[PDB]
Amino acid sequence: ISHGRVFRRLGLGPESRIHLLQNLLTGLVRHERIEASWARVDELRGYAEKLIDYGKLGDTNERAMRMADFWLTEKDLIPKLFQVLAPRFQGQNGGYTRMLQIPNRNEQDRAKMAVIEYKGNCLPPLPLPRRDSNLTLLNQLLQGLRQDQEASS
Amino acid sequence: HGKSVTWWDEHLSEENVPFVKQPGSSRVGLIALKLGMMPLWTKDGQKHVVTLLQVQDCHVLKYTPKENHNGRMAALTVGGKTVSHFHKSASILEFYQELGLPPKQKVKIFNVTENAVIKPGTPLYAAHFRPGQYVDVTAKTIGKGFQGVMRRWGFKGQPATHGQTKTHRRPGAISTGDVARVWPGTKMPGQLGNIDRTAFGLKVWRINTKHNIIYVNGSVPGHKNCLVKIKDSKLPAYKDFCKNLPFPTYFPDGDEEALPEDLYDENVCQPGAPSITFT
Amino acid sequence: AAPKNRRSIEVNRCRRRNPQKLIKVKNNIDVCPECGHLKQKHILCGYCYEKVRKETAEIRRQMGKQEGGPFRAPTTETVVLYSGETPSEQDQGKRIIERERKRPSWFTQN
Amino acid sequence: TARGTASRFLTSVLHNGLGRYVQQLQRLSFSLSRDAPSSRGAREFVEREVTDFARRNPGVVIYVNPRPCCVPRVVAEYLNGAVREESIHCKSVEEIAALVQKLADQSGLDVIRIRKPFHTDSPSIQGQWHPFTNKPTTLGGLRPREVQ
Amino acid sequence: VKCTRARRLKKRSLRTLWINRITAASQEHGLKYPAFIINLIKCQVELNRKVLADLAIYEPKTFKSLAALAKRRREEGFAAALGDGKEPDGIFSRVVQHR
Amino acid sequence: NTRHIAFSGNKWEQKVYSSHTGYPGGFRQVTAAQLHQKDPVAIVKLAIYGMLPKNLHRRTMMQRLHLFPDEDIPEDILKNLVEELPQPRKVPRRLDEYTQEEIEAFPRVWSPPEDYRL
RNA sequence: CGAUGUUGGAUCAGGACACCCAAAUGGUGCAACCGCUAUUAAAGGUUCGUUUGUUCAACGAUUAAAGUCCUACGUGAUCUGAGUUCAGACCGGAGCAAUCCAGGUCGGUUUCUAUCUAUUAUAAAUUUCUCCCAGUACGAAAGGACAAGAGAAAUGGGACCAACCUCACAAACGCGUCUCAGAGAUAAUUAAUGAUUUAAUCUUAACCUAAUUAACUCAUAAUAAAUCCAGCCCUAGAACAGGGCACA
RNA sequence: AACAAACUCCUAGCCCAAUACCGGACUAAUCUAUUGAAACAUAGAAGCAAUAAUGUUAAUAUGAGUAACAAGAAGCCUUUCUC
Ligand SMILES: Nc1nc2c(ncn2[C@@H]2O[C@H](COP(=O)(O)O)[C@@H](O)[C@H]2O)c(=O)[nH]1
Ligand SMILES: [Mg+2]
Ligand SMILES: [Mg+2]
Ligand SMILES: [Mg+2]
Ligand SMILES: [Mg+2]
Ligand SMILES: [Mg+2]
Ligand SMILES: [Mg+2]
Ligand SMILES: [Mg+2]
Ligand SMILES: [Mg+2]
Ligand SMILES: [Mg+2]
Ligand SMILES: [Mg+2]
Ligand SMILES: [Mg+2]
Ligand SMILES: [Mg+2]
Ligand SMILES: [Mg+2]
Ligand SMILES: [Mg+2]
Ligand SMILES: [Mg+2]
Ligand SMILES: [Mg+2]
Ligand SMILES: [Mg+2]
Ligand SMILES: [Mg+2]
Ligand SMILES: [Mg+2]
Ligand SMILES: [Mg+2]
Ligand SMILES: [Mg+2]
Ligand SMILES: [Mg+2]
Ligand SMILES: [Mg+2]
Ligand SMILES: [Mg+2]
Ligand SMILES: [Mg+2]
Ligand SMILES: [Mg+2]
Ligand SMILES: [Mg+2]
Ligand SMILES: [Mg+2]
Ligand SMILES: [Mg+2]
Ligand SMILES: [Mg+2]
Ligand SMILES: [Mg+2]
Ligand SMILES: [Mg+2]
Ligand SMILES: [Mg+2]
Ligand SMILES: [Mg+2]
Ligand SMILES: [Mg+2]
Ligand SMILES: [Mg+2]
Ligand SMILES: [Mg+2]
Ligand SMILES: [Mg+2]
Ligand SMILES: [Mg+2]
Ligand SMILES: [Mg+2]
Ligand SMILES: [Mg+2]
Ligand SMILES: [Mg+2]
Ligand SMILES: [Mg+2]
Ligand SMILES: [Mg+2]
Ligand SMILES: [Mg+2]
Ligand SMILES: [Zn+2]
Repeated sequence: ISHGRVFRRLGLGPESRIHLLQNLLTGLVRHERIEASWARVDELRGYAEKLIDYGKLGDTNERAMRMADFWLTEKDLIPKLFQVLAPRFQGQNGGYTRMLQIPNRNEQDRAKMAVIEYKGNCLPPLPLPRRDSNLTLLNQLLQGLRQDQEASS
Repeated sequence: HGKSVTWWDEHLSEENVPFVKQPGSSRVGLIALKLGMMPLWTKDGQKHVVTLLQVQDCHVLKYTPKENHNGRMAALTVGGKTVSHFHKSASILEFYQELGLPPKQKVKIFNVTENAVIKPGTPLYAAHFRPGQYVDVTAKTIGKGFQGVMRRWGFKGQPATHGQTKTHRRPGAISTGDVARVWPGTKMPGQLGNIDRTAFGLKVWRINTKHNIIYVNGSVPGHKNCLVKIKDSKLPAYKDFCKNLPFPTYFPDGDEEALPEDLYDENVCQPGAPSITFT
Repeated sequence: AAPKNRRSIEVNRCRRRNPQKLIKVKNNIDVCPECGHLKQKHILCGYCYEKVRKETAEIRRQMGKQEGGPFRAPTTETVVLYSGETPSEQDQGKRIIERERKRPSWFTQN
Repeated sequence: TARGTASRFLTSVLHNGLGRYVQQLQRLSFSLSRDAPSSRGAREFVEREVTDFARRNPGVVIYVNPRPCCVPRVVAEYLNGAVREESIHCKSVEEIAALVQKLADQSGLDVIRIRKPFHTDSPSIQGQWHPFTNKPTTLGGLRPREVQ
Repeated sequence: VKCTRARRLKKRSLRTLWINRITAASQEHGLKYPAFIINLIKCQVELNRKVLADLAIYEPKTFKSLAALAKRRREEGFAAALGDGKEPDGIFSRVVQHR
Repeated sequence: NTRHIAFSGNKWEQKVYSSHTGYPGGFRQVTAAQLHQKDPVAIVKLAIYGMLPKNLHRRTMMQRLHLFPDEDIPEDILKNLVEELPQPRKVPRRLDEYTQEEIEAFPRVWSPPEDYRL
């Protein structure tokens, strides 16, 4: 029975799961856009969201300093986080990262892939799923309803 | 024609998505939501447990006559909590468009005598139940999936340490040597939990008017935040308790006086109480 | 346990041609509006993501060329410019990534 | 085996023998040899009986072909269009005469199982049984529980 | 082997079918099959059950005449039995010899 | 008129109808009186169902059988009818259906004494 | 005999009644309570320990009782191997010896990946123990009731985490909590009316009757709105299915 | 009464069941002696006929796409992280 379980089984146990997600978070912090399996990236998204919230607490906060020391295993990334990522994310509360589904790997595994990235990264944009324009037929027909609702008030 | 699949959010643009988003008679039962559980205390000092059943949106949907449903009692159709338009089916939205109400989650059928019929499209409230009464509660129980025979039926297992090899949870012998088969009534591992069960004879202690919350005594089958089918008790000892109830149904408009906020049974220790002492 | 009799080809055909063991059709195949290739509706286009991945690999290689150490990371923000472009006043104070090829149609200035 | 082979009804083609009898055998072609010992019965049949058979049956055409063949054959073709091979290899003269007479007395249809040993057209003289041919009529044509 | 044995049983099966058909078409006239058979034989009419079923299927008036003959012979035999005498000999109880 | 069925002799209490539901302890032997009390068409349905030959046409030919407990037939069925078969048993009438002409026509067998009480 | 693997237990039990308990009665050398027999009824139960490999058996504490059997004296393609039933070894005895034992003791490999049949959850309770009945009925006293009514528990079925406990996941879990039912029907046995047999007499004589066990059915409860299903979540789930994705 | 055989009649015949053993008439496929030359005849010879030996060799099926096997992570691709 898996009722009320939010953490999925990864690696060789809980410690190995924490270490693999630590490696993924270190790579995401260093490169600002990484691709991996869909489940590992989906687990990584919450860690990457709360890491920005811990970096928001300031450089002088000892708990955040030790959290970043443990989780960012390459020691150059802690000044990089506290002087790049935390000043850049100030206004928005929880919109730090983007998760998108990459097509399956060309290796024989045919695993389901996802790419994770941060906002404002210095990289070319991913081919985001664009909505229809407002000149499209259904959008124009609904803008007619919107105009008649504005004319009714 | 190899037509592709579509949904409501496919062809909508970001400027239009928030635009789219913007003596022998029987009574009528309710559909509620199991909120949680609370302690409660009585004036003799004992402690009971109440399950919280919140009515959020309860409306009678359609009425099936006596001769077209069962031949003894008519059928009244009651819907549950209100869900989205976009994820329901076309015929369901068409019949609810003719009815006049937004889509409901669960749809249930109640057996109701002809003198207790309610015109369809009528809302219902928790003051339909009065403090001090006995109710029957029907719900889908907590689904435990494909469970073994030890958890599903309660069989004693084989010992663990005394040499037994690959045996510790298996049922063992399932049938008899002569009959050369296994009986249809044999207890065997399989699906456990996702079935419709009814608890009988649950006592109501308190009705909360504004949030429409019924407090029932004991355990309600099913997990928290599901939809729960509530009716009166069909036990033989509680047959004739219909007389002191508001029995067309509860009408808040016809009374034209306000009910109290919290309606209690006379044995309940209130939150506002003299902090009872003995003598 | 050992089988008692050989399964015949009629029963084998019934087992192996049953519709739950067949490959189901996919109705979410759509054409990409940019390149005209094929993609699923909930999945990014492989051709477009290959372009983005190759440009990202080129950018990452050329910025790893500028820094000679594995343990040296930028203290400030990074900006990228192509041939025929100059860093802006709001882009000053940030490290500069120069590339010789022309700026793509998909990649904006910002 | 009836379930293994095909079946046909008893049928006379062109309604033979009704107005007049027409011998439906058209031709025989014998393929024999002058040298082989297996063609001996065919050779003696050619010497004695073929001319008398031709006098008895003026409606058939008899061809004789002495060619260097090992197995003597006779091929009978009918008015229906049917062709039938027969092997006359190493048989006595009376056996050959019996075989030719049996081929002459046949109609030419396919020799398979006959479903029924009779054929009839219009068998429904003086009516045919239907469930109402013996049930008496009720006054007014009434149903048993219908009231008028 | 089943072909030869079912060829043997074919005559019995077809005979049983003929008896069922004669029983049906005789009970349709309100006369039982054994009474119909023995009273048709007692009039020196020797038709086998194949052609009797054939008359029963394709020949309703002729089978009605045969059933009437059998019923008349049955009533004549019952009358001659209850008479207890040799002097009354009926019109259909007379016995015709070969010539 | 399936409800008005009659058994010769004591078959109403002696004759049983039995079935098994498959589960252990699921053997039901119901007396014919109780079975006719519960389901009136069950007796005639099981009699025809047992008497019909045991081939696969059996289910198909009970699909053409219609059984009604009393004289309440649908009109679509009523307009389909052709003829009514005669009943196989001549129903005996009681004393009250006999007319007084038949009562005085039947001779008196014996002469009772006048001093007796009936 | 080109193999039908054997005792006891572990798990699961199906059935019969020649019934141990529970229930309805008849006779008693039946005053009451204990008893002894006889009839009907198999929906449900029939305990925990010491010794022995034990089935049995003895004993300790109990219970409403600790039933007799069939099921390859059920069940080893679910298990156990203590004994039997291999190969090693002692003691008593027989045999000159090798060896022998319904004569004892230590130790002694228990395979299988399921092809086919079969099967893989609807309910509508049961039994004890207290208080009254009352120390009333019945009795010379010792003794000592049945029925009716209030309560508690336990067993079994179905469920659930407000608290305790397991608990370093929001959950699962018990050691914790909640609920558990009306009508008809009967077998044996008592009666009312009344003929053959104008008395009587419960009737394989009718007519209407009652008093009455367990089953068994049915009131009653559950399911019981057809064709949007790409993706995401789920207290829903092996896969497939199922419920949500407008509030916020 | 009826329905009901390998019994018995009817119409034709090539005119009466069988294990171990015994007798007889034919004949499938080769070689040879003479015929024959769209593949046969009369004779002389045998390595002279396979639905069966847990038969031998070879290829296939069923069990079965079942049991079972493996490469730590990211990236600038051989540079850093976790054991
Ligand atoms: N000794 C003997 N055995 C016979 C005789 N007839 C038949 N048998 C035996 O019977 C068996 C065959 O019987 P069937 O299967 O032919 O009825 C064989 O064992 C065969 O040897 C006989 O006459 N004498
Ligand atoms: Mg794993
Ligand atoms: Mg679940
Ligand atoms: Mg255990
Ligand atoms: Mg072991
Ligand atoms: Mg183990
Ligand atoms: Mg083992
Ligand atoms: Mg069997
Ligand atoms: Mg014959
Ligand atoms: Mg043996
Ligand atoms: Mg064998
Ligand atoms: Mg049992
Ligand atoms: Mg007792
Ligand atoms: Mg008994
Ligand atoms: Mg029992
Ligand atoms: Mg023990
Ligand atoms: Mg055994
Ligand atoms: Mg025995
Ligand atoms: Mg025995
Ligand atoms: Mg054993
Ligand atoms: Mg084993
Ligand atoms: Mg076994
Ligand atoms: Mg030993
Ligand atoms: Mg040892
Ligand atoms: Mg297994
Ligand atoms: Mg299977
Ligand atoms: Mg008492
Ligand atoms: Mg006293
Ligand atoms: Mg319980
Ligand atoms: Mg009297
Ligand atoms: Mg008396
Ligand atoms: Mg029911
Ligand atoms: Mg759904
Ligand atoms: Mg015969
Ligand atoms: Mg013979
Ligand atoms: Mg013999
Ligand atoms: Mg030869
Ligand atoms: Mg050979
Ligand atoms: Mg061969
Ligand atoms: Mg083998
Ligand atoms: Mg072989
Ligand atoms: Mg295969
Ligand atoms: Mg696979
Ligand atoms: Mg398998
Ligand atoms: Mg596997
Ligand atoms: Mg490995
Ligand atoms: Zn594209």
